[PDB]
Amino acid sequence: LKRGNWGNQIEFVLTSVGYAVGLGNVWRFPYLCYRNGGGAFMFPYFIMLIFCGIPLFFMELSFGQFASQGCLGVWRISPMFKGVGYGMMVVSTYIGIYYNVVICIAFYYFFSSMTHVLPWAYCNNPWNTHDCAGVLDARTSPSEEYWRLYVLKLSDDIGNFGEVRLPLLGCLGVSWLVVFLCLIRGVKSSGKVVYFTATFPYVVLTILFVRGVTLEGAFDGIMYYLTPQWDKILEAKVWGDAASQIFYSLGCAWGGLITMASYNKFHNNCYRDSVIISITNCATSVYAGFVIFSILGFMANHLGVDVSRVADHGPGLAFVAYPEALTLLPISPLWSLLFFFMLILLGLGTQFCLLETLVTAIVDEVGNEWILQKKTYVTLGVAVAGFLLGIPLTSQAGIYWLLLMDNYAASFSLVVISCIMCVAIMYIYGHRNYFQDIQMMLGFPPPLFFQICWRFVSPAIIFFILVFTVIQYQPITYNHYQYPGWAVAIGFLMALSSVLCIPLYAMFRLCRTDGDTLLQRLKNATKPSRDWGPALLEHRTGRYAP
Ligand SMILES: O=C(N[C@H](c1ccccc1)[C@H]1CCCCN1)c1cccc(C(F)(F)F)c1Cl
Ligand SMILES: [Cl-]
Ligand code: NA
Ligand code: NA
Repeated sequence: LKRGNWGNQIEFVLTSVGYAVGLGNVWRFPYLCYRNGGGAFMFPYFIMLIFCGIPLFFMELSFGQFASQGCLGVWRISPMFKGVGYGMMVVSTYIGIYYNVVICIAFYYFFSSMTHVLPWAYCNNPWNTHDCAGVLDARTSPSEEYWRLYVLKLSDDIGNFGEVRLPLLGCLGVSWLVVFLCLIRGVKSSGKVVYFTATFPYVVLTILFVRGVTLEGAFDGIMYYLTPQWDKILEAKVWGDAASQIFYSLGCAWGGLITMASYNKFHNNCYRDSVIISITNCATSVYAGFVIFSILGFMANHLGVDVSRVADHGPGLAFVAYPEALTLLPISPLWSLLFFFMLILLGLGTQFCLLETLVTAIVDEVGNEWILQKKTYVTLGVAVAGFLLGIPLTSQAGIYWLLLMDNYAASFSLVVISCIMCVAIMYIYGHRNYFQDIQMMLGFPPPLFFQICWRFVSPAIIFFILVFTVIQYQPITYNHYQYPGWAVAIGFLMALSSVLCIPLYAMFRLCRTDGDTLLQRLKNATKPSRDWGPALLEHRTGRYAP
């Protein structure tokens, strides 16, 4: 009755843009483009986005908006399959715990960059070794030694915690305080903040791109980026890497979209917004690639090498590679400040949803007016429980546990959840009723291109992603470190804490549904319950209730 709505469509579009666009469009996409084809990777990138990225986004947005419920209350089409919803909250917990620990290396670097001389420029600090060979000395760069010997003192084993790094506990406190203070009212509070932490990164990117373009030696760094190698598109690996990147980057099956769309009005165009956001998210990765590769080309020119020795994948690029290249520009503590501010803003627009997704559930599932008057207390209850649970990741052996949670927990549990949820709404509920349900909202039948892509093509692409992820599984390794057996076992058990919630809840539900034959018990608890439909009595007309 008092759930509330957004108020402006611009708020919803900006919030979704800031939630989908995260840190995966800055360090992941450029390296993939450089490695897998060059300028010929965009053909598999933009062909597997039309047939796999837009249909899934549209289906999730239309599913969330119809029944004005979060990621846990929309499963009234088949109450037995509610284990999928509980699978969307476990994974969103993991991505809500280790994401704030990445915010130290953006906050700590930002706070340590307010100096007239960058601390990682010259190799004369007492924490250095004999291999300080760099470029700015008046092979080991003096940004890697700072990264692994002063910011975090890396140990020699995953189970070798030595002490908690207090400067990192400081960021975690500050960051959780900011996250809680920015969600003090929810929709009426975050909706007015996304006007800032969704657009400033574009200004920062434009400034950095201009500086890179006018910089000498940059045109040789953009040629390697987008020169076509058409041979690569003839392989199956390139078509298997352009399907996983689209699926993961769009933010599919973490919840969020189903809980953002739950606040929209009933008669809202879910087709225009499903295309605008999808195109905007995929049009930022190219710009980020340009920005990164211009300065990388300048760096390679300065050290007089081909651009193959100065390319890094993840945290080794944003903290070991890019900062080591910004130190050659005239006014470095300003470009570094802007870059780390952009990283902080990019990583902070996603954490808002990962806290509001878990609050909306716990609020609506219980069901009361007492749980609505004290939503801020609930929001504080989850923030202080994500700070105590993220302390072990700030110790000496923090990087080891950081990479084991992003490669096992939220790696293939997401693909399984989406595949099952596709089957649940298409062939169990019925693909002939969902089309009429969507037509009731949009006002026109879905385009024919979307009916053939929702029943045959997209599930096939999901199956292809699932199969390709199994044939190309290798044990996780960090640099030359080899993870022991117990770490792999812990990671596998972590990955089994989300996809194992579907069979258990199904058994629990069918162990209490009154029936005679198991086929009849399966027949029940799989039909829409008598609460499926619009939440307002003014919209219920025709097929759904008198
Ligand atoms: O950004 C990262 N993964 C993203 C992701 C998205 C969704 C879920 C999980 C992970 C990628 C996955 C692949 C497709 C594009 N998005 C990443 C990479 C290396 C190290 C780290 C660290 F160290 F911070 F954990 C991270 Cl967080
Ligand atoms: Cl991407
Ligand atoms: Na983001
Ligand atoms: Na992302």
